[PDB]
Amino acid sequence: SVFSERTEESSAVQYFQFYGYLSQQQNMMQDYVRTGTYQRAILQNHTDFKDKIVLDVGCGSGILSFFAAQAGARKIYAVEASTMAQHAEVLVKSNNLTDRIVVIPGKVEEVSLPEQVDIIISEPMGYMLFNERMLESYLHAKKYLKPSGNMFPTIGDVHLAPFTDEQLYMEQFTKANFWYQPSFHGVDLSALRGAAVDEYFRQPVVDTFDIRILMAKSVKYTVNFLEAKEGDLHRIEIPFKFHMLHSGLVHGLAFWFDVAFIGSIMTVWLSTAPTEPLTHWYQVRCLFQSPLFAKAGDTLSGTCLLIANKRQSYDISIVAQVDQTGSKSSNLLDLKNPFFRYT
Amino acid sequence: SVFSERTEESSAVQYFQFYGYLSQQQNMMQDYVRTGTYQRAILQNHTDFKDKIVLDVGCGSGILSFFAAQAGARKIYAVEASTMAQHAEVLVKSNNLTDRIVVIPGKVEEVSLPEQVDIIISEPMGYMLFNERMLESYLHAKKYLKPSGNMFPTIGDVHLAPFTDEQLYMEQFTKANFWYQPSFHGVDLSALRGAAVDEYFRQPVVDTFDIRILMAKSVKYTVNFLEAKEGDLHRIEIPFKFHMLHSGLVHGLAFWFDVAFIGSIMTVWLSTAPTEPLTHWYQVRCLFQSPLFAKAGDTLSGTCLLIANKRQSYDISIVAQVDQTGSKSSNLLDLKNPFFRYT
Amino acid sequence: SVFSERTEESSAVQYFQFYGYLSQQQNMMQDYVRTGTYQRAILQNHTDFKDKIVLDVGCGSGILSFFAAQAGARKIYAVEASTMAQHAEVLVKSNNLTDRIVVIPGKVEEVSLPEQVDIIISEPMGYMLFNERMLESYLHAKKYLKPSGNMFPTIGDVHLAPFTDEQLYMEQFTKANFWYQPSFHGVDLSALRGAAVDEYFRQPVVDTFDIRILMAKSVKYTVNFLEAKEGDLHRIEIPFKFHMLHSGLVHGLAFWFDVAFIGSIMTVWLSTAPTEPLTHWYQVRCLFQSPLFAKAGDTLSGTCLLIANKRQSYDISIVAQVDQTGSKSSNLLDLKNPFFRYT
Amino acid sequence: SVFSERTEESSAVQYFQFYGYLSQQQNMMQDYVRTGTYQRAILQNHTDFKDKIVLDVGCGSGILSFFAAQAGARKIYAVEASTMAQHAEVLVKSNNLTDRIVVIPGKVEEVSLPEQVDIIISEPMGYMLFNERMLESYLHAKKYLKPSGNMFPTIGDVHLAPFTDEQLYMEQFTKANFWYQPSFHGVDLSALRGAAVDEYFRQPVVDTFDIRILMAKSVKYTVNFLEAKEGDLHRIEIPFKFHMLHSGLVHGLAFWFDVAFIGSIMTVWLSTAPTEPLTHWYQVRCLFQSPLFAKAGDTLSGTCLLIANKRQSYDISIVAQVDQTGSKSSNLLDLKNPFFRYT
Ligand SMILES: CNCCN1CCC(c2ccc3[nH]c(-c4ccccc4OC)c(F)c3c2)CC1
Ligand SMILES: CNCCN1CCC(c2ccc3[nH]c(-c4ccccc4OC)c(F)c3c2)CC1
Ligand SMILES: CNCCN1CCC(c2ccc3[nH]c(-c4ccccc4OC)c(F)c3c2)CC1
Ligand SMILES: CNCCN1CCC(c2ccc3[nH]c(-c4ccccc4OC)c(F)c3c2)CC1
Ligand SMILES: Nc1ncnc2c1ncn2[C@@H]1O[C@H](C[C@@H](N)CC[C@H](N)C(=O)O)[C@@H](O)[C@H]1O
Ligand SMILES: Nc1ncnc2c1ncn2[C@@H]1O[C@H](C[C@@H](N)CC[C@H](N)C(=O)O)[C@@H](O)[C@H]1O
Ligand SMILES: Nc1ncnc2c1ncn2[C@@H]1O[C@H](C[C@@H](N)CC[C@H](N)C(=O)O)[C@@H](O)[C@H]1O
Ligand SMILES: Nc1ncnc2c1ncn2[C@@H]1O[C@H](C[C@@H](N)CC[C@H](N)C(=O)O)[C@@H](O)[C@H]1O
Repeated sequence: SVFSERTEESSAVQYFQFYGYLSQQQNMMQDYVRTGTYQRAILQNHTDFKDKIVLDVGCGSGILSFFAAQAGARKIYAVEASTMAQHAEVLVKSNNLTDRIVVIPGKVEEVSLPEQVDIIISEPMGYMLFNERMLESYLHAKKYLKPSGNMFPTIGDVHLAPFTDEQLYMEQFTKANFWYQPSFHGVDLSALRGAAVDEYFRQPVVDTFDIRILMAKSVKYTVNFLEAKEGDLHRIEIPFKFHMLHSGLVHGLAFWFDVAFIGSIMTVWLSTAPTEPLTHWYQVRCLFQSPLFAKAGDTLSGTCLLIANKRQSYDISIVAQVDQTGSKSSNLLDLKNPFFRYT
Repeated sequence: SVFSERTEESSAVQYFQFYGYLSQQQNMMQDYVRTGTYQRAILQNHTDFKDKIVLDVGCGSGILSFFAAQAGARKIYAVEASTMAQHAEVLVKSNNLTDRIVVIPGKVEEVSLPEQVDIIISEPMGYMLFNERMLESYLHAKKYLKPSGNMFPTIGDVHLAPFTDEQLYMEQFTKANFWYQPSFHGVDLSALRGAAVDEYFRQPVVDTFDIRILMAKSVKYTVNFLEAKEGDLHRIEIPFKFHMLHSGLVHGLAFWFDVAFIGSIMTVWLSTAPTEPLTHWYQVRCLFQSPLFAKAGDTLSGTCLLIANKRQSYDISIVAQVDQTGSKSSNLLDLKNPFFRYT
Repeated sequence: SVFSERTEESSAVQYFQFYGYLSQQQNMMQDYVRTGTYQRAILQNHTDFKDKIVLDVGCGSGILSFFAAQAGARKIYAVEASTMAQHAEVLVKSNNLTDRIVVIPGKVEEVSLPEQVDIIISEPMGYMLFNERMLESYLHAKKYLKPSGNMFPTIGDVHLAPFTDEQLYMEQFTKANFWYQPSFHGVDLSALRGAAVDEYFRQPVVDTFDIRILMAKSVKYTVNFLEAKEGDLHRIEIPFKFHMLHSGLVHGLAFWFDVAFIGSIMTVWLSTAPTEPLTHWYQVRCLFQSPLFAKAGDTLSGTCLLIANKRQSYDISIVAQVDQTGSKSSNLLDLKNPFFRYT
Repeated sequence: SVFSERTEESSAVQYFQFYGYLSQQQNMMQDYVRTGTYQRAILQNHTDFKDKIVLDVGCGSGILSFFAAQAGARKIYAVEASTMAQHAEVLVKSNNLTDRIVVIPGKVEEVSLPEQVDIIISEPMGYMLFNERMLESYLHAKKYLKPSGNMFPTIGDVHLAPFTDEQLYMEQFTKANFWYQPSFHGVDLSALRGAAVDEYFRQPVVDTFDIRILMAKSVKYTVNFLEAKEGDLHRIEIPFKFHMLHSGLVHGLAFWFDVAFIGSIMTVWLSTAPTEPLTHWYQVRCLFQSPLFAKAGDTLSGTCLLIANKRQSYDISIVAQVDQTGSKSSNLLDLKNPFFRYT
């Protein structure tokens, strides 16, 4: 299928195994900012659902389909590829909605829907928005979308901003320097030290932080889900030019994302920004092995390039330079393999 | 090969991917009880290594091979299936031991050794000793062992003992009762509560605990690595009959393990027992979904059956009864998916 | 002379220039622990001075000769090589002691005394006791000492103890990692990092610290000034074996020293130990480029070798290992270029 | 050579020993105003470098030669007399510029260049501009300059202005009054008080200050490096006539300096003025022996005479008088021995 061609088996097996756990579904459900904003977006745009045909891509427990039902949808196809599909079905019966919600087990790239739909709803966002590559399945699902059908969410904004955080940098750096020691139990590791630093700084750091650590206004990259094609997400190039508001060491870029549900009655935003209340997405920071020094008023420019891989994630390339000194930093980060720092 | 036949391709990819991270090797290296006891066991039995031919099964960073070198081995074949084999080679050069340590990339079931060896060393122990099924690879490797060659470690003891821990027990329900609510954003979740309970109880719990929770002297199950065959580990039946030292509710069995390096000069023990300083193996507890009441002097009898699966782990069956009352409990856990509870 | 033989005339120029400043004399005089203890040692041992002939080696302002005069000496030869000799003479006249204190300009190795003395007094101690190599001039002066004449101070103890101090280690490390950066104004410095780390870690660090950072009881090395010869100080080998009292990272050895004035009436001690009030000698710490890990109960053994150079200082060699793991550290330091960190 | 003849070899040893430390090169490199302005001056005047032959006098780490290389120079001879030359060579190789930057170990007065150059670059400025007498080596290098070749920097301005700083003046006596006590542990020290005072006053003070202590617009003395000869710097007479903008006690003269890189495209200024951000040159203050009352509108006139010595520095003679009042003072200062007072 489109899905298996882009996905290593051993990756897909881990992936849907993970979403097969009630405890992981619960973890998403309990993100109240997440779950309550989806519900508001759907219920306050009830005219977008009343008597409509809906597709829920990756329905998990079914929770968004129940919201579509609460908003008056006529029929909701809830597609789910993990064994969580069987639990969703149980909930549909115990909630007496068998006449309106139809669970369809399988990958949205591989199942058959009986008819085209008025609106697709999903929660396909990973870390940094793009992790997991589920946004492609969401876009793929537009093959079932009627002309001028809507998408909920409708657009996604990824934000990047340079940050300073010596304590985080040193913390990762101290980790790598285990492999600097010349006599670990009589053994000289130091020859692997470079490869260690590379491996640790490959990991994006997932947690939250104070906005005070940000040294410039964020740059925004927007994906419009109504318009984008799957292939748009195979290679994502995000150019940036920051105007430094503070002097200091730039330790890397911080990422977060917002999505907007652009309904007929109103637009509702769900934000994972550090100025907003914390969600289970936290935020993400990619460190530089070698931080850049900049002065307030310098411009920091470069590119963040995300290249999709068959492990349902991205290889991240970040090149940045302080234009005023030509100090340049190059980094590649493996998004599939984040360091979850949050405590 | 023997390995590819007992192991799903996708489990193996994830498995050797995991050991490909320097950070994971580092995690094992930094277990000081682990690493220092291996070094002591080897160096204090130097006559077992002096001018010998050695096989290191799953050498990882190479660390144990270097200990064999420090003890005077003539030649060490260090076999390693993950990409960590490349880093090990780097260390062997930078430590100027290319004349004595030979790294051989691949699974010990699939590579060729040039010659038979005097002694096999390995650290193949998972959670509960048996997890990961690397003990089978260690046993398999005996095809390269000279007659009367030795094995380091030489034997492994798994210990089981009943525990009482009301807090751990009730945690499971407090978690699952997330689903016991008639209107979570309007949805009645309650029909999934039993499944959520089942799901948590299927997970063995990894962490340590005060030995005061133990209710009877442990029972011991021993694997002699000089003698055992691979197939002995496909189905491990561990009968038990505990004589209750304390009165209370038994909530499950706790597991830990020791290995002994029985050398020519001395026997060295590595223990992960809760009476001993903590190691990165912690201990493991499997809950009964129905506790059992035993008074001091009663006997709690039953069987712990471990059935190897192709996910490199075991399905655990525990049946237990209080002989004096006849009340019974029986539980299934998946050792491939432990709950890591330690903080 | 013996002095110009062992000293670059260059070094000796700067050295006596330095002591030619009243402000530097003032700096030693104002060390109240230093100056008050000398005065106590001399005045409380007044029988060792009453009607005696005294030599003051390197009299500076003259201060110690005045103490000898206060204790009743008959005649004091006050030898001083810097231009400070002229100011000393001024003080002798204005204090009306021309009949008892006789200033003699010159190096003690190069002047002529009219007669042999009953007692030599001096304050010849540098950082780590030995810096400046003035202890050799003090020993050299014994050519003027009558049989069974005394020396004040009489003995010196150097103390060594291992310490942990991650903040100091990182401070120094962070300095050297400047030479780690790949694009400093567009220039890759990283080739020089090894050499930068070598340079920074050669610098002994002078300042004080809480004794909480010491990980074992100090080892003591004693020089008995009555007995030692000049040449004994050319190459000082200090073997050590620390029984670790705390687990953690050993970042280096800390050094301090005591001298004793063993008089006829009492023995007075001048200590620069970190348990004692601060002197202008502070304490000295030699850092390892990579700390050694150790456990309480381990022994840390090795050698501190001091080799005198013609810059009036020492090249310091420290080799240490953790006996239990064979973990080893070798370091070379440059006592003639200490980093004065105190503030 | 010219260098040896004007320099005591022990001063030279000490001098090039100092620049042999990576930490000292680092200290200049990290002065961002210094290093960034040199880089701007060179890169913004790239036509002055593109395909040119360049001489870097005293290249240190090589940093300026790399800027010349970034601006497109064809060939750069980087001359360096300290052992830093060896580290510069390492950087030239690791930055793959061996085809364009040629390191030449030795004094610029003593080496041979293969050819004449289009432009000399250097950072030869000491405290008060002239300290270290490296400006003469810079001028001496013009023997290798093609006709109408350029010099970067092209001119230097020394600025002098009178300051009032009652606290700084009084601090000299407060320090010297240490000596003014009749019984310091029994000794009358007071006879040395005048010598202490003289000693402190001979030291120019290095630190920065609030510009409000300045009493008059600075007077400027200019060296045009394109025109000046070495000999011009042996005796530098700087007359001054300050038009007092403020009434009060004048305690001395403050010094700072600017240099200009007059390129084909633009002129870039590096300033160490107290109105500008701090550099590692700070500013320099010389006290009068007695303060002079001046009214705003009065004129304070006299001469600052700098006489080069063989310690690579200057004896400074300052004579000043308030023209309207006849009131007069002076001082003699030794620039080799400045007092570093900043914190
Ligand atoms: C789509 N909505 C997700 C909402 N939310 C769920 C929980 C969190 C999360 C974070 C990292 C992850 N890696 C894989 C994965 C597991 C196996 C194989 C490949 C994988 O990703 C590349 C995941 F499922 C996964 C889920 C954060 C995001
Ligand atoms: C043999 N010596 C290891 C010593 N030590 C290493 C770190 C710890 C550990 C714990 C659980 C694990 N599951 C898998 C796994 C990963 C992928 C697929 C299946 C897996 O297990 C069934 C692991 F590697 C793994 C490693 C505890 C034991
Ligand atoms: C003998 N009593 C000393 C008392 N006390 C005085 C002040 C302190 C001190 C510290 C380091 C020093 N290096 C040189 C030096 C200066 C020039 C040339 C070589 C040098 O040392 C290797 C010094 F004078 C000197 C003095 C600490 C000790
Ligand atoms: C040429 N550009 C230098 C830029 N910058 C470097 C660091 C600072 C500085 C200040 C005083 C100094 N005296 C000697 C010296 C050392 C030995 C012998 C005689 C000496 O001075 C006359 C120095 F190196 C030296 C360097 C301030 C200036
Ligand atoms: N190609 C795919 N086909 C079907 N389901 C998928 C696919 N990719 C991911 N999923 C499911 O999408 C879900 C992602 C969750 N973030 C959302 C769950 C649910 N919509 C909620 O809002 O709680 C998981 O249940 C996945 O197993
Ligand atoms: N069948 C196998 N063939 C080769 N290596 C294996 C096999 N199974 C596991 N390994 C490796 O064995 C190692 C197991 C570790 N517990 C030991 C690492 C290392 N010997 C140490 O003591 O630090 C991992 O690096 C695995 O990739
Ligand atoms: N070989 C030498 N001959 C004469 N004086 C020396 C020699 N070496 C060092 N000195 C002087 O000894 C003094 C050392 C000071 N620590 C002591 C000064 C004085 N005794 C006091 O206690 O205040 C300085 O004045 C040195 O210049
Ligand atoms: N006559 C001389 N010949 C060669 N190098 C000299 C001479 N005089 C001084 N130097 C060097 O000039 C350098 C002075 C520094 N201000 C400049 C270093 C470097 N070009 C930079 O700008 O970072 C030191 O490295 C000195 O050793």
